[PDB]
Amino acid sequence: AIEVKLANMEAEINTLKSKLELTNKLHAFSMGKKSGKKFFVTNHERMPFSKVKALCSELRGTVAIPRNAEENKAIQEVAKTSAFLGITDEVTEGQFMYVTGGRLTYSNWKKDEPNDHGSGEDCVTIVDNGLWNDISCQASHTAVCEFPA
Amino acid sequence: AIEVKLANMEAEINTLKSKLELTNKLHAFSMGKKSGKKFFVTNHERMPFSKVKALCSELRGTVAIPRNAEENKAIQEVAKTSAFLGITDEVTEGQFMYVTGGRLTYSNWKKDEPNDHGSGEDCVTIVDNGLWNDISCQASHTAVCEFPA
Amino acid sequence: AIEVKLANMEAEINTLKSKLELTNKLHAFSMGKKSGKKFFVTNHERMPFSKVKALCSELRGTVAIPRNAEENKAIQEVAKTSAFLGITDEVTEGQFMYVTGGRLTYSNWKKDEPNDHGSGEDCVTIVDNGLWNDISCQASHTAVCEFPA
Ligand SMILES: [Ca+2]
Ligand SMILES: [Ca+2]
Ligand SMILES: [Ca+2]
Ligand SMILES: [Ca+2]
Ligand SMILES: [Ca+2]
Ligand SMILES: [Ca+2]
Ligand SMILES: [Ca+2]
Ligand SMILES: [Ca+2]
Ligand SMILES: [Ca+2]
Ligand SMILES: [Ca+2]
Ligand SMILES: [Cl-]
Ligand SMILES: [Cl-]
Ligand SMILES: [Cl-]
Repeated sequence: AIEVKLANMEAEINTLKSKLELTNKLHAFSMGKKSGKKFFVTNHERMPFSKVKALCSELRGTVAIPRNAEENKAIQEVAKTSAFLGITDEVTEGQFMYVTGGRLTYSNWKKDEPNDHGSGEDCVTIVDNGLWNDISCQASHTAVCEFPA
Repeated sequence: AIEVKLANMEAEINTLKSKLELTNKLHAFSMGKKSGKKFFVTNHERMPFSKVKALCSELRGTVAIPRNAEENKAIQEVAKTSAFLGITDEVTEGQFMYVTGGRLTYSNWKKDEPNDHGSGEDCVTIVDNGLWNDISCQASHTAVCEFPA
Repeated sequence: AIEVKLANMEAEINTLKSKLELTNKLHAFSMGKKSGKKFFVTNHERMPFSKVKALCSELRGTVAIPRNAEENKAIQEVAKTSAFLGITDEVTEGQFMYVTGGRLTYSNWKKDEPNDHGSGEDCVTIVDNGLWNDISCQASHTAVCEFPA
């Protein structure tokens, strides 16, 4: 009996695991996730970069990163307003790197940017028309997380 | 080995508890929940107050309750139209109480409200400009639920 | 130990099943599902009919099918643009059938439609009028899935 009860419970667990994965898929679909594309989402809350990283990380996601023009637009329509991107030049000034590793490939800088203005700007925000501006990491901007395709 | 399978089941169950919690957090984030703030949700359906209470309760939430101006604005944005609040003077005419207990403190009544008009009005709806009006609990207004910060 | 732990895990599993069901109810509510009404959802992506079917099937739903004028309007409101319906005459030209099975009990064809125009049209799209037009199953239109009341 015990071996049988255990086997039956293992079957229930597998079913429940599939049901939760279905829940995640239906949720992403309902929130706009496109086939074969990363899922971008925001709660429309503005906060310093460190908080955005902690928040996305707590959801098992990462701060949104545009790898190409298409993703840059996708992020732009989700945010609506100025939002941090998962990019910083904290290591070597002028050398922007993804918070998940690697050198910046695609970029969409606004004219005269990046200018590492004032006391310094090592974070990046996507703003009007999807263009980018480097800004202080301590400034508050919209939190946008990304989840894998 | 019976005990080995049992220990794996325990790990499978704890992994699922953690993943469901992550799924709940992501959904709340996607629906606009701000850090440290309770969040509001609606399906935009209009119904009598008793139905709204029953629906929210079943979801382990309560009819939305504005505790201050920020929350009042957040509920107004979510609702988009007249919606019941978790406030009534059903128990003792004239004394509004939160559905979850306690006397009403912060309020945002329209001029000349509440007035327990006619045969009586024991419920409350947030309306235009976000101001409040006491209304019949039998009237149908938008169902808006709140969930804990 | 063994038998007590086993009985506890059965309760842990049932608790998780109840919690997941609640999570699903909350997600549907936030998605706009109305009491006793089936609900339609979209990620706003446009794709060929075969991909819409594969996508909704994977989410355990079906391609949206209006059964009366109310549901037809509801699908029209969710899609916002042209969207495939779960109706085709792929099996026998001229005979439209629900993907779930059977002959139509309701239709809202635009004048002189369906006409299997040009190279052929075996799928159906609800347009920006609520009216229907048969169109190529290979053309890309908005994916709208349906889930039970
Ligand atoms: Ca620097
Ligand atoms: Ca810099
Ligand atoms: Ca700058
Ligand atoms: Ca009274
Ligand atoms: Ca009077
Ligand atoms: Ca009263
Ligand atoms: Ca009144
Ligand atoms: Ca044909
Ligand atoms: Ca045809
Ligand atoms: Ca046609
Ligand atoms: Cl900085
Ligand atoms: Cl009343
Ligand atoms: Cl076709």
